[PDB]
Amino acid sequence: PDREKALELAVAQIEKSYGKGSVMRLGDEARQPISVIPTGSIALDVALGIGGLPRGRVIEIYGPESSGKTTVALHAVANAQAAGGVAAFIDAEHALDPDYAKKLGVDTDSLLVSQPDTGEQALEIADMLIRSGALDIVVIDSVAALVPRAELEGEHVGLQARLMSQALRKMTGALNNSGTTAIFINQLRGGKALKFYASVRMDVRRVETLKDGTNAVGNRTRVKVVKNKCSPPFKQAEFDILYGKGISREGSLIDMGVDQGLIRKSGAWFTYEGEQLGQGKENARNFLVENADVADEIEKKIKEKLGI
Repeated sequence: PDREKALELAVAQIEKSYGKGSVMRLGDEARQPISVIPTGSIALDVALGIGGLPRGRVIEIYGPESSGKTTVALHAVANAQAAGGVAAFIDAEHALDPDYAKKLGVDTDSLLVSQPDTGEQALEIADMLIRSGALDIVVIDSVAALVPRAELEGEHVGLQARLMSQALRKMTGALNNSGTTAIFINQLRGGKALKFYASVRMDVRRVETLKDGTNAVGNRTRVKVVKNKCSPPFKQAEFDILYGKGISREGSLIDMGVDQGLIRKSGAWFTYEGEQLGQGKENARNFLVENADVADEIEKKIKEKLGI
C-alpha cells in the first residue's frame, strides 16, 4: 500500500505531463471515447480497445503489397460516411478501385480525392482540408509515394523523411483541433517519423487463402495493433476479406460470437439464443446477412459484454 500509492502517483504525473495513455498496464481496461470510427471488423474493433479508430489522431496501417490494408482503410471511410461524415483520399499511388470501394459501402460520388504533384503538395492539401474542420477522415495513399519536389525536379538526398517530420508536426495540431482522423498507408519492401506521431499503428498480413471448393473466395487477414495510445497495445485480430466484397462483418461476428460463448456449437452447427444459425461457417455467415436484425443483436450483445 505504501508502494501502490507512490506508483499511482507517478503514473498520474506522467499522464498529466505527457498525455493520457502515455503509460498503462496491458491488463487495464480501455477508456471509451465519445465516438470512434469502426473498422469493419468487430474483432479488430475489440483488438483496438475503443471499438474502432480514434478521431483527431494520426493512424498508420502497414503491410506488404496486397495485405488488405487499403481494404481496412476503405472500410474506415465507409463507416465515417455512413455516420454522415465527409471523407478525403490523397492518392499518390493511382490504384483505387471505386467499384470495389462502392461494394464495401464507400459513397464514392461524394468522396473527395486529390492526385497530388508532389509529396509536400499532398501533405499541404491534406492540412488545408483538415483545417476546414469539415472532414471526419482523410486517407493518404501512400507514404512511399510522397516524393519531394526537389527529387521530382532534378536535385541533399535525405529530405523526404524531413518533409514527413515537418508536415506531421503541423498536421497533428490541426487533426487534434478538428477531430479528423488521418490514416497513412505504408509498404514494407518517411515512416521513421510517422511511427512516433501515430496514435495507432496496425500491422496487416494475409494469413491464408479461403476455400470455395477448388476455386478460392478471398483471404483470412491478420492485424496486430503494434502501437496504441488509446488502449493496451500488442493485441491482434483475424477476419476474412472476400474478393470483390471486403471484410465479412458477418464472419467476424460469428468468430467473436463463439469467442465470447454467446454463440455455441452442436458439432458443425452454430447455435444462438437456443436457435440455429447454420451448419458450417458459411451457412452461418450467409444466414446472418439474410437476417440483419439478428446479426445486429449479436453485435449488440458482443459490445455490451466488453463495454465497447
